[PDB]
Amino acid sequence: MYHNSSQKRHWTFSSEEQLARLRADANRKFRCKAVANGDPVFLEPHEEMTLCKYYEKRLLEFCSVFKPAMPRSVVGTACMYFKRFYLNNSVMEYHPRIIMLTCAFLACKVDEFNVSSPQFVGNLSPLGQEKALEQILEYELLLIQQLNFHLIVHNPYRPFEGFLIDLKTRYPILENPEILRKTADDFLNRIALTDAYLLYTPSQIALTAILSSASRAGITMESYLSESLMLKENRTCLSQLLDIMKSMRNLVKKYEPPRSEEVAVLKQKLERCHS
Amino acid sequence: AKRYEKLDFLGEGQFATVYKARDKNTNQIVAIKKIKLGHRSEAKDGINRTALREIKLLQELSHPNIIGLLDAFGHKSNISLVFDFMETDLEVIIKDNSLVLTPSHIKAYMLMTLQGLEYLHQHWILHRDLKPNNLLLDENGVLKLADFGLAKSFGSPNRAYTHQVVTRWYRAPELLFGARMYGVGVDMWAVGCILAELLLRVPFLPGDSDLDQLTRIFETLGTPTEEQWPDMCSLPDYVTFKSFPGIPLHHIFSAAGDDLLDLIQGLFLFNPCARITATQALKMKYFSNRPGPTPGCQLPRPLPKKLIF
Amino acid sequence: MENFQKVEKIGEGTYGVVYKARNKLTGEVVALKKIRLDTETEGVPSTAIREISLLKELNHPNIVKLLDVIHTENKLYLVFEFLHQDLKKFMDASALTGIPLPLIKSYLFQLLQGLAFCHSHRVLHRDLKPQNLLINTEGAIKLADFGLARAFGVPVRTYTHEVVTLWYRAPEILLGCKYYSTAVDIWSLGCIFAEMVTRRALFPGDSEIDQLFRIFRTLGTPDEVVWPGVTSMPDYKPSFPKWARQDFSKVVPPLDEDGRSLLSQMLHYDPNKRISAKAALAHPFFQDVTKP
Amino acid sequence: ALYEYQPLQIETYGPHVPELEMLGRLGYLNHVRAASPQDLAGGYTSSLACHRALQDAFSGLFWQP
Amino acid sequence: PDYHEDIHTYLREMEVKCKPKVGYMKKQPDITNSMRAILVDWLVEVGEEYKLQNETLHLAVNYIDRFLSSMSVLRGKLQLVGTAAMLLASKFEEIYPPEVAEFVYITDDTYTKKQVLRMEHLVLKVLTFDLAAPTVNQFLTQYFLHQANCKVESLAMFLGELSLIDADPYLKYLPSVIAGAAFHLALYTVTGQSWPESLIRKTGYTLESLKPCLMDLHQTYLKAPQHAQQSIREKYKNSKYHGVSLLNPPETLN
Repeated sequence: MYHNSSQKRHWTFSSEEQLARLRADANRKFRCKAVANGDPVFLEPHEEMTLCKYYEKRLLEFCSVFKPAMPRSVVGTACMYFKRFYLNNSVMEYHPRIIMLTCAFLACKVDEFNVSSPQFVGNLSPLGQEKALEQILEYELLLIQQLNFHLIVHNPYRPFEGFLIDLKTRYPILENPEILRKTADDFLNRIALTDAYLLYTPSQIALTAILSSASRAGITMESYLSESLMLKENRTCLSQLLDIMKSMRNLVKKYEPPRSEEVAVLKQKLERCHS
Repeated sequence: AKRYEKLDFLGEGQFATVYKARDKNTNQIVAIKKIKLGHRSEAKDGINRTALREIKLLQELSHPNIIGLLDAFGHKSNISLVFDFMETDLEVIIKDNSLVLTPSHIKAYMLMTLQGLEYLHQHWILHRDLKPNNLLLDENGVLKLADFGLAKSFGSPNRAYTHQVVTRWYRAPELLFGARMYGVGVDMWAVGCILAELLLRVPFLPGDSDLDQLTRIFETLGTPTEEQWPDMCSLPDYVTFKSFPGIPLHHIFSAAGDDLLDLIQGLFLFNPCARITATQALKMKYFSNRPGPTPGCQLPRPLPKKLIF
Repeated sequence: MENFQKVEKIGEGTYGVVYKARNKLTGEVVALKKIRLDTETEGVPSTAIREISLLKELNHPNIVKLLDVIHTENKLYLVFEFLHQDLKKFMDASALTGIPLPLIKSYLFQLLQGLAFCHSHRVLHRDLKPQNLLINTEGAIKLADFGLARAFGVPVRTYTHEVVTLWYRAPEILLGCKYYSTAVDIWSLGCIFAEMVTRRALFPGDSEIDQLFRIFRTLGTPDEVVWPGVTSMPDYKPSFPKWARQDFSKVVPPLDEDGRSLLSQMLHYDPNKRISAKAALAHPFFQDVTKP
Repeated sequence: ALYEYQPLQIETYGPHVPELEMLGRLGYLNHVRAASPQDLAGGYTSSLACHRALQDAFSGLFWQP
Repeated sequence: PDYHEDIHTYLREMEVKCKPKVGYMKKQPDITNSMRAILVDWLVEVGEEYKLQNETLHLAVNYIDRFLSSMSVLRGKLQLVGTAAMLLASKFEEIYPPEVAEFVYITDDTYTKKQVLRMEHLVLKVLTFDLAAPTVNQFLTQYFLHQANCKVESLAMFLGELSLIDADPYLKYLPSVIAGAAFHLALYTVTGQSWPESLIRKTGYTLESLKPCLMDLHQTYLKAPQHAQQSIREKYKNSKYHGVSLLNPPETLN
């Protein structure tokens, strides 16, 4: 369960400033190591963040076309592994393509989505396929180590379903909660692009998506929080809940997708770095 | 890595090699399991799935009666898991005829097993591999469930369940009939079997095949009808058996009291929904009755002719 | 001991670690199985004793060669000729295109010759599965992994713990027969033949009961006519569902008439009526065999 | 010293979840997929899925890092 | 089966290579035939105690004979050799061998477990892992297919086991010849028939060729009640072996 999980204990950070500090530390550490081995080729932390965003989108598009069809939990786990791994490491030390392939491999193994190695590499020239399998096998344990052996990832999909059941049962003011589903799902996807997975609990994310979809439709469910969730007894908790949801919404608002030409330039820079 | 000094050998097997080591930082004795690569056919699977299962499940649990994963280092080829060092298990105590299992000892062992299991099932995890040699013990007489290599989370309607059943001596009848969806009953049945072992020092139902295991179960407890198992015939591997009458429970366990008999009957109910749960088992009058469980410190600790030429 | 240089670690089974290694004095690459005699409270494992003792006598082109045995106070080394991959990996790789029919016929011919040599030397392999059949680059296939092998100069009892995996288990074993015979190897070979032809396991059961029911669904539930004495077997139940045999025109579509007849003889319910290895070698299915 | 049962007291940092035995009483089971007879034979009920979904929905809702 | 003749031919070929050296007893400076007889009798008793098969006992005796044919052993280490041979035979033949602890216990802790393991290693080194030895039991099993009287089978097994006690007259005969002579003796005792023609064409053994071992086995049968070792007869007194030990040997053999 989430309330006593390793994700809550070690992988939920107070603010975006902590995340920026960790990523800057990883970048500076790699720069120091490279200069100790023996200047305009190193990537600034924001460029690394842009490259990580692009490769997360690439991993999403890889998982969407996977055969047999990947469940949503496996994709969420892989994306969380990607974010966690590059929180403490630098792209110029490990290529994000191999890293995201390894993240998907590890997620499939962890989430009990049984596929053999040949099936996994078939979703990618055969020679490149065996090379990719070799690199994935090489990087699996490094990825596990950089995750501190915290492998179970809690996703917002089951909390979303639970919220829908609760709304259908105890909220007759809303006629048919099912119409809230599709739009909310879209919002969830937007949440997955931002940094909110490392800052909020899955239940908070699911509730934010649901209430944002409801507000887009012109329905207000302030009573659902105040009455159904019994929050009128503790007004302070309701206040923090609204502030958390507003912070998530602002985080989605401020998100800027990677630009194609900038991504190409930075891809050339990173390829030179790994060369 | 390089912070452990191997200083013994504890056992080997198909999956892992266990030795006993020193932490060299806190100077505490630990147990290290090296995970073997298996057959050469399984040389391109990466890290073993059983090891990943154990790591991921044990990193999210913390209870006095569940084995603790202290560390999980690994060379890029071989991965090793570090657990607390436990001196024995329940199988050794059961098979050792020098020591006597008083009722208080049995109550203590059952109580710790059930407390660990209740904590486990509260987190939506099934052990699925309960047997006496998986209930470890230490010098202080603290029982801990171990060997989480078959454990899986339940509750989600996804049918990811792919066999991986316990040794057939403790397998629940619904698993012998091939159920794909199940709940806590599969653990509870095994608990009952373990209890029976503690009451007889021998395996309760020692079948040599799945059909023979079902035959032994139905001979000992009676062939279930549709009243006591409403949907039994819908299971994929269902086989019709003779209508065995069954042996009364007080005949099998002659020394057991009435409360113990009620607990055993609850643990061995054929209907998996009516079979008692760990929380319900802990509330039964057996545990709150006199005598109380033995304190952990007081638990017991383990032709011919010469030829002259 | 010092004559071999360990190239890499290939596998790690129940008792020994397998390395790919090189012979320094000759340069040939071998598979070195190391069993540490220390840490054993019983001495040499009985499986290793049986494997070495039986494999010393089995000198055939289609059986893996035990080149040398190095015995030390605390270690025991077995040297095998090295073959790069097994037939299971080959079938996985050659899926979606299919193994050519001449290659399948040649592989079955070689496997039958090896098994006949094993059986004429009163040896029961007991573990015939694709993972234990090793192929080389020259088009040859060899029986390997004689860890479960037994000599049947006297009849061999059946052990629950030591037995082939589910998919290639013979029905007499599934019904609880007391003694092994040579026909279990023939059943496994027939299952592997069908798997090679159709690119999937013939009987991919999940449990013992499921495997038995899959066999019954494909070949028909047996009775005392097709399999005399079946109703007296320990695990036979009168209430088994009575399915009807489906003709081999659909279980193995690509196979021809001779191949279907051979597969049907290999898949006989009655162990006594099941075809033998050499009688299978004399089948008209193998009139035109050539190694590709 | 006799044993006395004490329920597990794990803080969930969220709204209270109704007990499993009551789920069909308050009508939650009206909005989950019905269990097949095969599932009931195995011991799997729709109440399990409903309780799991509710517990995951209400877990850590009031928590702040 | 169609491999049955091939198996018999292979056994006939392999009994030559696994045949112990003849006359090794007088090359042993310490131990003699009487000590060997006591050891084999104790082995029979041990096999009874742990419910081992007769094939295991035959294999153990063969390993002892082969081991003593190239190594010299003090009279205090003979029982250790027997224990290691029995453990090796159990590992090769039994479905699961008894633990080494049971073996060291059955000799009232005369030797340590380490000694037993080291001597087992030494025996394996001496034999070069050649443990699949044809025995009298295997040839008797092969011959029994040409009959079907259970009393005859039990008596032939009893005579084959009796042939193990004495090393002086029987170590010069191959196991096939001993098995054939025992089968003939059992047939004559119970049914009164002779060596069947099918067995003559299968093995190539006539009555004349089996004659020497035949009179040796008959003399052994006659003097069995007075023999100092009796655990074999006590073994075959049970109804499981149809109680053929307390039968009446033929006073003449023609």
